[PDB]
Amino acid sequence: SRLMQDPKVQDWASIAGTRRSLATNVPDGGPRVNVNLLKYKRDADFISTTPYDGGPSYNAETCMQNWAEDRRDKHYKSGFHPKELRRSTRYDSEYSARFKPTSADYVGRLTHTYNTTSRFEGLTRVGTNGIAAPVLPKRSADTSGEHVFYAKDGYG
Amino acid sequence: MREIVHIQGGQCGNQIGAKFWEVVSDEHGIDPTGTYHGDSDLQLERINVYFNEATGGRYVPRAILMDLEPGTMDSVRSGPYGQIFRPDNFVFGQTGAGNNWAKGHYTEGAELIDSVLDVVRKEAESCDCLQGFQVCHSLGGGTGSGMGTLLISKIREEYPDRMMLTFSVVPSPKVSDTVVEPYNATLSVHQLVENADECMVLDNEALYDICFRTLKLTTPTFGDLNHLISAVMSGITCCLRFPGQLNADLRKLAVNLIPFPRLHFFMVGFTPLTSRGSQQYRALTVPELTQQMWDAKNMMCAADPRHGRYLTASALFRGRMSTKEVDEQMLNVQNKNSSYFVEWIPNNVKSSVCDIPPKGLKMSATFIGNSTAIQEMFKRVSEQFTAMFRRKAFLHWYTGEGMDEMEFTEAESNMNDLVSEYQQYQ
Amino acid sequence: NLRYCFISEWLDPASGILWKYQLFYYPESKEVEMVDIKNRRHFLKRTKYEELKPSLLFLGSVVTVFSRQLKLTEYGDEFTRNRMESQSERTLAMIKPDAYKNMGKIINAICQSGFLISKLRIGKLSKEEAGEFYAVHAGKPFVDRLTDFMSSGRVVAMELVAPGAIRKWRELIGPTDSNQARAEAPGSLRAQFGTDKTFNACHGSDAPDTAAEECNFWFGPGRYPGKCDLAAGTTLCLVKPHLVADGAAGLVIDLIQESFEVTAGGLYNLDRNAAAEFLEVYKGVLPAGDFNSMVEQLTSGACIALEVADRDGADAVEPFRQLAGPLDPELGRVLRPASLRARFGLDAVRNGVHCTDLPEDGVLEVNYFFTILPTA
Amino acid sequence: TQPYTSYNKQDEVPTLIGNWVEERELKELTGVTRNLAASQALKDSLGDALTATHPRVIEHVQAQTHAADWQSTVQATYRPPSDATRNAAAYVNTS
Amino acid sequence: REVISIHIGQAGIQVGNACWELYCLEHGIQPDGQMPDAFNTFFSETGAGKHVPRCIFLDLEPTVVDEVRTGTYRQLFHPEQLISGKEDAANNFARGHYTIGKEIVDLALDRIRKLADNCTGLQGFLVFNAVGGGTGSGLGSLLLERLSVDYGKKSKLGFTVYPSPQVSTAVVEPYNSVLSTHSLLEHTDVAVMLDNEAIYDICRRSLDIERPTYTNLNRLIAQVISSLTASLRFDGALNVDITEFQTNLVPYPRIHFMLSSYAPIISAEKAYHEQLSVAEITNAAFEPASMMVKCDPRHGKYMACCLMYRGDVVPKDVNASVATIKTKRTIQFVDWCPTGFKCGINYQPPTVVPGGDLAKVQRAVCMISNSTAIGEIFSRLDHKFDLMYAKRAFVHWYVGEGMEEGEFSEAREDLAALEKDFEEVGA
Amino acid sequence: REVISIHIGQAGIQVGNACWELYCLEHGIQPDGQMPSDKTIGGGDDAFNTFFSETGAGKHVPRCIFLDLEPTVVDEVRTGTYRQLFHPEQLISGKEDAANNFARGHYTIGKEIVDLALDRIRKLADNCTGLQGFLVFNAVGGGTGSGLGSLLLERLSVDYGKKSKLGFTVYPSPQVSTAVVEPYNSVLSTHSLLEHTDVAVMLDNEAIYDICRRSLDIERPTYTNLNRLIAQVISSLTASLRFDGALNVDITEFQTNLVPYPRIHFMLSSYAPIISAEKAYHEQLSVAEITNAAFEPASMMVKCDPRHGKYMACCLMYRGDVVPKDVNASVATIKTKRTIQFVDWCPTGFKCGINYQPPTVVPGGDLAKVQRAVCMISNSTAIGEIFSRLDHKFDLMYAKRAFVHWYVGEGMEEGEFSEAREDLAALEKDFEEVGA
Ligand SMILES: Nc1nc2c(ncn2[C@@H]2O[C@H](COP(=O)(O)OP(=O)(O)OP(=O)(O)O)[C@@H](O)[C@H]2O)c(=O)[nH]1
Ligand SMILES: Nc1nc2c(ncn2[C@@H]2O[C@H](COP(=O)(O)OP(=O)(O)OP(=O)(O)O)[C@@H](O)[C@H]2O)c(=O)[nH]1
Ligand SMILES: Nc1nc2c(ncn2[C@@H]2O[C@H](COP(=O)(O)OP(=O)(O)O)[C@@H](O)[C@H]2O)c(=O)[nH]1
Ligand SMILES: [Mg+2]
Ligand SMILES: [Mg+2]
Repeated sequence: SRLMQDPKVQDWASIAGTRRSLATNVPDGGPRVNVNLLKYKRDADFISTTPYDGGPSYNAETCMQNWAEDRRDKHYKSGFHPKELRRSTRYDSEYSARFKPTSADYVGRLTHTYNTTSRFEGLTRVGTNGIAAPVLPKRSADTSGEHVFYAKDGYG
Repeated sequence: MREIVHIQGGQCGNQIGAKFWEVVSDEHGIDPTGTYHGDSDLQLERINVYFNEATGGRYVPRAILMDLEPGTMDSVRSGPYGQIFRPDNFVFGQTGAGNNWAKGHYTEGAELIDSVLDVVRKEAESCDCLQGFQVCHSLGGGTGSGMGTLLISKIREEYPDRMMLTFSVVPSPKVSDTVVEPYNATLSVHQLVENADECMVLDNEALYDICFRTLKLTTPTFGDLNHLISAVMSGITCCLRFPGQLNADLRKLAVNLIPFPRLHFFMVGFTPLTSRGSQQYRALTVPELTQQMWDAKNMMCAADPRHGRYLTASALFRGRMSTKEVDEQMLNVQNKNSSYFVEWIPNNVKSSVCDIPPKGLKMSATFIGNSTAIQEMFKRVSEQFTAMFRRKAFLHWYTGEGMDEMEFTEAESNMNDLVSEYQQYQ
Repeated sequence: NLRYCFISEWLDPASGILWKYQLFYYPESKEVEMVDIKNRRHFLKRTKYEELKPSLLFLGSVVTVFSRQLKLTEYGDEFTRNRMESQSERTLAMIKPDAYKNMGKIINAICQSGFLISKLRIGKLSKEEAGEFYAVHAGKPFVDRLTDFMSSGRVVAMELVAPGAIRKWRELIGPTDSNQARAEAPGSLRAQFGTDKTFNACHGSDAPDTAAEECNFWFGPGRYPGKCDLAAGTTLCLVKPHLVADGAAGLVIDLIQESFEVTAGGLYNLDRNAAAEFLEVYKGVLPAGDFNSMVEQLTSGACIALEVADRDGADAVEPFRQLAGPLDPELGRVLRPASLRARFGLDAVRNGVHCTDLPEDGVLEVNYFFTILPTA
Repeated sequence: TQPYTSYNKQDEVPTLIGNWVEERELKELTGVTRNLAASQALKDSLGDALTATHPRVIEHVQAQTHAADWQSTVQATYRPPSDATRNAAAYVNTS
Repeated sequence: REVISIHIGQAGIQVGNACWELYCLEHGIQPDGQMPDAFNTFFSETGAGKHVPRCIFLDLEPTVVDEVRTGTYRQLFHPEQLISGKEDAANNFARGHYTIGKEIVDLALDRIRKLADNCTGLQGFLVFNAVGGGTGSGLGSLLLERLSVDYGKKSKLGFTVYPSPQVSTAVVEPYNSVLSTHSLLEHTDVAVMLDNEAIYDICRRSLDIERPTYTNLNRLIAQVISSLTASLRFDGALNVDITEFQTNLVPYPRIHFMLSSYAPIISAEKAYHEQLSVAEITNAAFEPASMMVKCDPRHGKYMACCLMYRGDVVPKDVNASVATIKTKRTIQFVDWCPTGFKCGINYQPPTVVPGGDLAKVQRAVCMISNSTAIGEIFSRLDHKFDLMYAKRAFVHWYVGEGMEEGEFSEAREDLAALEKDFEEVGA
Repeated sequence: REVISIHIGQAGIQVGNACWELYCLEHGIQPDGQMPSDKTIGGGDDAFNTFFSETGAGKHVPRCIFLDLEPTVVDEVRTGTYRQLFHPEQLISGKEDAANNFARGHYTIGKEIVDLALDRIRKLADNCTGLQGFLVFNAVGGGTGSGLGSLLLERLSVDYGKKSKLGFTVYPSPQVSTAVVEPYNSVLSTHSLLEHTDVAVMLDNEAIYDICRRSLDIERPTYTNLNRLIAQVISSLTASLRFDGALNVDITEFQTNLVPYPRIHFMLSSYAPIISAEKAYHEQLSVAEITNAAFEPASMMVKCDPRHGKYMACCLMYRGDVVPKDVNASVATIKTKRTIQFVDWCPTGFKCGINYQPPTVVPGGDLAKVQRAVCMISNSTAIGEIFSRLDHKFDLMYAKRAFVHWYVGEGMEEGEFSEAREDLAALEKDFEEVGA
């Protein structure tokens, strides 16, 4: 019943028959056991937006690796509100503070659209940290979104 | 399933067997009254190998007892675990041989071997799938060596396909019990090279020095030596009785250790062996078992392995273990002292693991070395045999019984041929 | 050199793996430490946290050290076991409908006198289960009338755990007579809020077994007796783990009962998943970080749920929300000092209480807390 | 090499000549030092064959594994999947 | 589509006991037999609410078999589908091939025939065994022969357990391995080696378990098998079947021996550590420190490789990684064959076992290549067979069972011929 | 990081009997060898691993061997309170004493006992993994601790060589002395103690007598009290390995920071605050005063005058509640003071060290529980005065060939006497040269 309270039992149902030894006690370790096998080199051109090498990619929140074409995609949700509608001190870029939408009417149009559709369009995909998980394609034919005939819906 | 029929000959065989059935009864958790009183269900599944259910859980052993003087039978039944042997397995003469190979092999054998053959047959067809026979006896005595060897010949004639292990003690010069030890040793080993499958040589001096050094007992009576030999026997047969990671039966050990049909005299060891006062120093890990296992002072025979070359070796491990550490330890002990192993065989060491340690232990091992240093022991006997035969000492008590001189010449020639072959492969 | 060693498991949300950590608390240095059972490696050097309260562990709670909500599942050492089991003693301390009108005062008296309310419920029993309770006195006509009286009002049934709990509690009760205790020791509760020998208010238990079966009846493995609930016009109020830890629950229950009538109540831990689902209204409403902090604060320990009603019977959400004051604890304090979030609300995520803000969802939230949470 | 035991003839090891240390350890464990015959002879016909001989030859009080702990490796490694609770860290079901 | 698996020997059924644990866990089958259509390739549905595997365990010692019969999976296995002889073959090819085989294999194939008849869309057979022993090598080869004469055209994927060069458990495994391979050549269609030293080095290096037993080996071998069967079991973007190994990896009917690899071999703490991506695991599947057979492909030239992918795999990335591999000059391909890759993708990620040391990975790669380092392996075993045979060691055991020295000499010259073939191909 | 300790002689194993008592109560180990069943040892607690190896489950055997020829003190240990701590195969014991005879202990009985010592220390080092070094305990005045102690050091140096050997020796005091030929034994020990050990710390007896007389105000001490505070010094110097500090040092540091020349390795030790239970309540013990207290000769472990010498280097262990600001301020004040002076050619002469765990008390002991403590290990030329003092009384007895016939009766000659005498003379010249 007391599996972790007393060690001899720990030995008893350890598979090997003995419990893991202390770090200092183990004869071989450290620099030898390093799993550096999962290593690669990313060849990056001076202005390449996205990597074709096949290395891992940063999230769309981070501004790198073809972030622009992604931020500007239709099935992409950001856990935080856009800069144009933000309101406080604390993390105002100098440019952002001085350059704000001049016309209150324009702000009104902006806020109507944003609130009705994009603010709560998706919320399940939002994780605990607030960083939306990328939609993961399932099935051979699954298409993320329309790319060729882009103007599927017109006039709004 | 696979069935081991135990045979005990003479005084040494009867007392060793008495301790052996004590240990086996211990490890299967049966009380000396004959009923099961263990707790784990790992034990009820493999008692058919060593016992038979009679009625009401009365598990009686499948053993045959053989001697010629009622002193040994009384010592069998006077001790605990005495009244579990079947009264019909007390097959037993009345006159006594007394250190005479001729008496034990031609006169007393003539009217005792038929009745014990009736008993061994009955106890053989009583079970279904024989694994083989396991016999424990001596070589110096008369009623053990001669009678037992005649039985070995008779059973290897009738059942030629079953395995056969012989645990036989051999004489020693500094500890020499009887006077005609060479006259009995030579004739018995001459018959064992032709009939027994594999012989695991024991001796008293090596056991004696073991209780000196490793156990640090003050007075090692026979009960201690008998328990050590019995511990080795259980360590051998552990594979059939308990599940393991790599099971290794008796035939599996014979093919991994016998490269040539006459080349089958092993030496044995057992680990761990530490004193009562030092049970706490040691941890139970593979290196600490192995440094003791390959120690020359842990051999149960008086043949220094450092004075020859190992041909093959085998290790039977018991207890939950890590096979990686088991094998890398075997590889290290094979590579470090590489000169002591034969050259034309790679991987001299067979290993095996079973998951149940002997009761009172955590992790044990049993070593069986088929070395070439055993010719030292046989030369130790042959020079004494030639010294006696040179002037026909004590010969007439053999000649007057039917035996002639060419028997002695045949025994000496064969033993000399055998030690020549060991010297060849060294 | 003192250790209190517990076994406490933590499941990282990211890997979804639950491992057991050995958690040592040194009460002399107000210091904490923990090691990993599986890999036999240190997890904390032996850092001095002193954030935690040596009253807050008690083998049940969730301790928070470096943003790891880890709950203590088992007693690590026999020495710790003995020392703690010597402290923890089970008692039932239900109140009677007479002083129910001032339960918060009584509960504040309890928490200040030194106790731990491990379980709490508020319900009114019908006569059948009323007779189920007090069953061992089925023959007495005195008790045969008590088993009817007790089923009239709204009864608080609450457990208490403390060293010498039975003794200390039965003492603070005072003898079955109210008036002679008023004459002897007015500080005793039954003397402070007692009418007659039959209209006492501060019932408790007297023997360990006769407390075991009574707590089993009230709390039980899966029992929910005499549920008292209202349909509409009544709002919710969540007394957060902060105030139940610092015992201030007594200071707020009476503070709200003076103006409103509590209808139901209960103290029950709640899971992250369950806690997060309950605040779904606030996901798109608040920034992600602050909503996360709120949900984890709500799942950071025990919490009390008062089902606040109104006197007139018109509506509760509007007046009670003003009673709570501004959501910010600090902003409310400067211009709304009468609100309770200003009175004992600590900080932004550590505010005092939680109150529903849309009159549409009052019934939704209360019926969630009082039907769907217990039956799941 | 050779033990020297001319003292402590009686079933007690007061003096420290010879190998008193393992003799003393054995005395606490079985109550009989050297041969079981000597103790009976002092206590006082019968011989000395009847000896316990387990705790003298092979036994390790600390590392003894009770038959309750006897389990084959396959049993100890293929636990029922649904309720396995012999491991510290396991991926918990998290619907 | 259905596939049946047979397990021979002490190693065969212990690996199978890990493999069928993984299958039950992957399709969510309780160990008593019922769920709380993709399973149809392994578990048949009997009656209502009951699944019974398409497998046979067989051995000549009844110990480990009825050890399974009293294990955790008692109701799951068919009582009859566990064949058990009464006595061992004891590291003896002739004993395992002529004495007991003649009475065990008839019942075995009379059982596998009605397994196949209850099946409908049989893909082929898939056999696990070890050649170093007597039970697995002897009647494993005998059953392989008699399955070939019965069905033949059905492929037979063989996952064998060879002896490692220095780490070794027996003595006569040279003889048993040699006499096994003479039939492993002409009857197995695709043979995959599974050493023991290489996996020990993997378990001590990657998963850093310092005292590894056979179970850990059996668990990650099960991972490999389930990874290369995942294509038939689940739907993926680019599915491959059992007939593909036959075609895309066997350029000549006598060269079918594969080096295997699996990535990522990562414990529960290093998954948090490392950012698993397709490029580095495709790289990591090629270093010798991640192959399941102890040999160095730097000494040889690849002929053809196959790569199963499980989990979140986008084809642009796998194509890019293998492009960087082809342009990398550390490893070299043979020119006889220019386009020597084959990919395959399945959607589901590999599962974990409670108590396993492998963490829940997002994506995994199983590489099955062909090379000439295998030709180096057979020579390394050939030399130590010659050392022993020159002195006529251990021969009397086999001859006593009934064989001669002719089968020794012809199996020796057979392996010599195969040595000449790998030398000619590698050119 | 592990270090093992060998105890050679009557004095050594009595010091060890006090030292290992201190260690087990520092780690909360009951004398039977295992922790109290009530509390549970931390799963990943390797603090005790540096000395104690955990064999199996719930047992800790020290990494040390007591060895001597006379069996009286050894089997006293075997029957004492710590029977269960050392089980009896490490406690090596001879059959007859060397009896204050260096030749008899280095040639006659050493040849029988040293091989057993070596092949036991071999398997102890084989159980060991990250061996830092050895540390030996002996009093060079006697015969056993001197003679075979020198032989054991010689064969250890030829076995490992590169590993450091901390030699805590006990030199004979000038006026207080219980032996007669200990001058002879001391010169013959030094002839090998020079070229074998790397770091050798002197502990005199009269100095410790004066410490317990003055500070601990014990008018009459026995050897129990002396060995008790010696154990305090050893434990204070190894606490940097056993317990994590803010600024820790290992065994190899004294090898570098303290030994400027490969022959000048003799370190005066001292300790503070050596204070009783009453002086403690009355007097506050902060860092500045204990740093001062560590430098007067009234608290040193060797009866010598550091004012007559110039410091080559110093090292300061601080245990307990010590922040680095005020140890920094204190060594600043010491460096600016002119009552003591460092040797001119080395400007930086300090080696500070801070450890968190304070020193503990022993039950029945006389030292009270202090919040902090200081162990000073220095190097000066006063030792060069000490060796001359021993050299004088060696030459006085050698001038009449007194007691020489015992050594020659054992098998030695006059050559080793003359060469040891000139060896100490060359040693004297080297201290006088370096001090300039
Ligand atoms: N990797 C791995 N190898 C195993 C396992 N079990 C057995 N083996 C290998 O099998 C080889 C010996 O053959 P065994 O399986 O033990 O026995 P066998 O093949 O059935 O032949 P017999 O002993 O005659 O019954 C050993 O060298 C092991 O390497 C296992 O569970 N995992
Ligand atoms: N510090 C300390 N020194 C001691 C103690 N006992 C003896 N000594 C010193 O040891 C010196 C003599 O050597 P001993 O230790 O008594 O005996 P030995 O070194 O074993 O040499 P033998 O007597 O020949 O065996 C004396 O000058 C004492 O100063 C002790 O308990 N503590
Ligand atoms: N170890 C051991 N050896 C024994 C025992 N009984 C006899 N022997 C040995 O057997 C040899 C004599 O055997 P013996 O009794 O004459 O055989 P038998 O007369 O034919 O039965 C002697 O060298 C003894 O050392 C025993 O119980 N234990
Ligand atoms: Mg097998
Ligand atoms: Mg002395």
